[PDB]
Amino acid sequence: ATGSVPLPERLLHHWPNGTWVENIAVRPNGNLLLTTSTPNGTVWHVKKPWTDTPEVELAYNFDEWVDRLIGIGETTPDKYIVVGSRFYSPDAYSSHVDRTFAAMELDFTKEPPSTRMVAWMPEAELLQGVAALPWDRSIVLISDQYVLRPRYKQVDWTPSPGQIWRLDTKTGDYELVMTDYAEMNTTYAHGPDVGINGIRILGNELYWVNQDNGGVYRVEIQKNGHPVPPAVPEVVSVVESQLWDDFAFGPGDEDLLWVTGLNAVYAVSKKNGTAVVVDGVGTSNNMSFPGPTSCQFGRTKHDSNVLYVTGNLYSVPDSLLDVKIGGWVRAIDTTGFHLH
Amino acid sequence: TGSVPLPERLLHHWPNGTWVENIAVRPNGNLLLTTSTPNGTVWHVKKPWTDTPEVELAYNFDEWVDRLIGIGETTPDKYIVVGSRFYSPDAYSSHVDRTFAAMELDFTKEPPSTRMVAWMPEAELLQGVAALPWDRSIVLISDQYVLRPRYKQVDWTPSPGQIWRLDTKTGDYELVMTDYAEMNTTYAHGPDVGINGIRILGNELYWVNQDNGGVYRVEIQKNGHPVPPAVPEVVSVVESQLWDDFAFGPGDEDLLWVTGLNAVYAVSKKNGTAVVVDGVGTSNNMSFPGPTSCQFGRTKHDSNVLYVTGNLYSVPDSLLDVKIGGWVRAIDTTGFHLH
Ligand SMILES: *[C@@H]1O[C@H](CO)[C@@H](O[C@@H]2O[C@H](CO)[C@@H](O[C@@H]3O[C@H](CO[C@H]4O[C@H](CO)[C@@H](O)[C@H](O)[C@@H]4O)[C@@H](O)[C@H](O)[C@@H]3O)[C@H](O)[C@H]2NC(C)=O)[C@H](O)[C@H]1NC(C)=O
Ligand SMILES: *[C@@H]1O[C@H](CO)[C@@H](O[C@@H]2O[C@H](CO)[C@@H](O[C@@H]3O[C@H](CO)[C@@H](O)[C@H](O)[C@@H]3O)[C@H](O)[C@H]2NC(C)=O)[C@H](O)[C@H]1NC(C)=O
Ligand SMILES: *[C@@H]1O[C@H](CO)[C@@H](O[C@@H]2O[C@H](CO)[C@@H](O[C@@H]3O[C@H](CO)[C@@H](O)[C@H](O)[C@@H]3O)[C@H](O)[C@H]2NC(C)=O)[C@H](O)[C@H]1NC(C)=O
Ligand SMILES: *[C@@H]1O[C@H](CO)[C@@H](O[C@@H]2O[C@H](CO)[C@@H](O)[C@H](O)[C@H]2NC(C)=O)[C@H](O)[C@H]1NC(C)=O
Ligand SMILES: *[C@@H]1O[C@H](CO)[C@@H](O[C@@H]2O[C@H](CO)[C@@H](O)[C@H](O)[C@H]2NC(C)=O)[C@H](O)[C@H]1NC(C)=O
Ligand SMILES: *[C@@H]1O[C@H](CO)[C@@H](O)[C@H](O)[C@H]1NC(C)=O
Ligand SMILES: *[C@@H]1O[C@H](CO)[C@@H](O)[C@H](O)[C@H]1NC(C)=O
Ligand SMILES: *[C@@H]1O[C@H](CO)[C@@H](O)[C@H](O)[C@H]1NC(C)=O
Ligand SMILES: *[C@@H]1O[C@H](CO)[C@@H](O)[C@H](O)[C@H]1NC(C)=O
Ligand SMILES: [Ca+2]
Ligand SMILES: [Ca+2]
Repeated sequence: ATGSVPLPERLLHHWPNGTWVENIAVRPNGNLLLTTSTPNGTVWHVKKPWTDTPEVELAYNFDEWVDRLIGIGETTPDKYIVVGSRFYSPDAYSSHVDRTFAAMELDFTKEPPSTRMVAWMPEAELLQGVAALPWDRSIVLISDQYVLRPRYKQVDWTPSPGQIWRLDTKTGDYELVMTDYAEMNTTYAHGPDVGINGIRILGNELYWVNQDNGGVYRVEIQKNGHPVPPAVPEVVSVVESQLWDDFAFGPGDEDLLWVTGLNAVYAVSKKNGTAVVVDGVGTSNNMSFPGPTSCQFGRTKHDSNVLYVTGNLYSVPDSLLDVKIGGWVRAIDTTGFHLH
Repeated sequence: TGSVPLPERLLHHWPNGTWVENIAVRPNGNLLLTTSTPNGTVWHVKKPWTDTPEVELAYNFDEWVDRLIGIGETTPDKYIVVGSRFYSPDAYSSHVDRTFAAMELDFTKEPPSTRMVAWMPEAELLQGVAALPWDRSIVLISDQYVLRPRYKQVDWTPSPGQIWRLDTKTGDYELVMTDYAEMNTTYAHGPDVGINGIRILGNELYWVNQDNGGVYRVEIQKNGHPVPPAVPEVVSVVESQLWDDFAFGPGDEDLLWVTGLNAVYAVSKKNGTAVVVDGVGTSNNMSFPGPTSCQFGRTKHDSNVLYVTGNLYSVPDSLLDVKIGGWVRAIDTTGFHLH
């Protein structure tokens, strides 16, 4: 063995070719809410994900406001902020359309669930991850980085600075809390990609991962969501080969982060940054995690130690330059795991 | 002399894929042309009265827009251009919703300067620009196209045709006219716009509607809103014509000159009588493939000359003939009479 690598894994559900599953939130009742980036910007609802073949249904298509959805984060219980924009095409390598990013709310405290525009954010480059402040959950932080001049045919790859916005979902007011940080930046060390990708908050520690340098970072944040001076990022862990996407603390209060990387998932010590691949490439179970994108732990007695992993690729490619989109959601049972 | 078809000549032809969309004539008489594709640019035609005049890229507006549509002069030799991001440079591509903007090209400086005047995300598709003659730092801007533009247009639900007032000094803007059948399209002429070009003469705002062949006008107050009850006056109707944009004149003459379906028309302001002067409908019927706008020369060499922009390679015989390939031409109107 219990806890041996590769950890036990199963497939919950697989979407058709062209469906890009990008992020995940777990509801208080334990069901999953998944964002998709293509073919449409939607949220899908996975019911009783601890069962063998859970039912899944479209919860809402956000076409009214966006072509694509990216990140999702819960605010007050069973309300969720999602982010997205218009995109030049549903193709996997398409850029966004500049100035079309927005934050929208999906309110599952009403049935049917209610949606609304929370904030157009034309000044952001590309909104990515969403993390509510634990003590003030109506306030969210949002990560932001991609090409500075997105166009129909991308030629100028000048990256925008990685940065993090504060959004007050009650008023729609937003402001930058952090920008101009090498730790949020990309230099395309890993090819065309982003710098800062997922963000998650635990207590008063804001964590993020960098897709281009394999760094995991954190910084202490004040009650208003701005960093505590001198606002210098603390390195948690560096695995230079890994194209980190998003992550989850836990389970429960284990001293660990669980992070999606390059066709694999890793456990990472919060104390000292020791990193161990637990499934996918680098283990004998090396075809089962093609292009994972995010992960979050279950929230019921059935699955508190189960890490639910989204992914967007049909098979493991020989090349990151010609992937094939076909999304999925899987489950990794972390019970008994130990770094060594 | 003055006979139809009026004398015409080509000043310059652009490569295939180049869509020349509108025109402003500078105080010194040179032409400033907007392009929609391949890029959003202004081209500068020097001494257009000469036989084969020189032309050059004045500014590429890529920093803010994939495409430019209309252009209108504000204070002397400053110009507002409008444009947005588009899903592709394909001739049939929709715009990307909420990316429209008005920018300024300042030709008083050397080299010409540019700035962003207003992002206008509430607008649907900005089209024609016309400054107020008594307050040229205020411009009216027409606006109509699909209500829900997308990567592959399937819902053709049209936006209401309307007109914005933009204060170029503050960047503030508000609607002054909306909810008018006369600015609307029902696609009587196929996928198109409703209100297209706008121009202002004195305190009279004119516009053409591309879908119903109508020419209209309303009186406007000094603050730029129409005089109540702001009912459009029908000026002329030619049902078959896909009007795009137009020019008053030349000089004192009681006429508008309007680009139509592969043709140009002179139109009486007093009574709306409409005479095709070049293109389809005259014996010289291939020389105006898809004209887009027109304005008169402003020098002693060409104040009776109507410079006409266009975006089509040739008059399309069938709907899959349409080849984008733009141009600028000149129609000498000297001696013309309605007859
Ligand atoms: C000029 O063209 C406009 C664009 O087509 C015309 O506007 C449309 O007019 C129709 C007929 O009245 C309206 O249809 C009704 O809409 C209501 C609901 O309206 C509200 O919700 C819609 C949907 O979000 C929204 O678009 C409206 O602004 C309202 O907030 C329905 O309950 C009726 O059953 C009926 O369908 C259209 O709603 C309206 N569209 C827009 C975008 O305004 C306009 O009538 C034309 N004017 C003239 C003089 O011909
Ligand atoms: C780097 O940090 C990790 C944690 O992120 C450290 O691993 C943890 O080490 C502790 C020992 O201090 C382990 O606790 C022991 O667990 C066993 C098994 O249940 C229990 O019987 C013992 O009484 C004790 O509690 C803990 O399991 C382990 N955590 C994980 C996730 O592996 C690691 O030691 C640190 N490395 C260095 C070099 O300090
Ligand atoms: C419809 O309206 C148009 C004007 O938009 C009329 O054409 C204009 O008719 C006037 C007659 O009052 C012409 O002006 C007169 O002719 C000459 C001008 O050199 C002069 O001898 C007179 O003193 C007076 O100015 C004007 O030239 C003419 N405009 C054009 C462009 O032809 C037209 O008669 C009206 N009706 C129809 C059926 O067209
Ligand atoms: C979904 O996409 C996958 C991957 O592109 C398709 O699998 C390929 O199918 C072709 C045959 O058309 C084979 O030549 C390739 O070797 C397959 N690739 C892999 C990795 O197996 C799959 O057929 C598509 N599914 C559907 C229903 O269209
Ligand atoms: C993070 O990335 C941004 C964007 O690449 C960097 O900002 C650029 O810095 C160079 C040199 O200092 C300037 O020439 C560019 O004009 C800047 N671009 C923008 C968009 O501001 C920034 O220096 C990086 N920060 C760190 C700490 O590495
Ligand atoms: C995606 O959204 C569009 C518009 O809302 C719709 O036509 C289509 O059926 C949706 N689903 C797809 C493409 O799977
Ligand atoms: C421009 O388009 C026309 C229309 O199809 C075509 O005949 C012509 O060859 C093109 N010009 C080129 C390819 O240089
Ligand atoms: C369009 O503009 C870009 C610069 O923004 C330039 O690289 C490209 O060559 C232009 N296209 C054409 C056809 O000139
Ligand atoms: C132009 O005129 C000629 C001569 O009558 C005719 O054959 C041709 O069809 C006309 N073309 C158009 C586009 O009207
Ligand atoms: Ca991501
Ligand atoms: Ca036009």
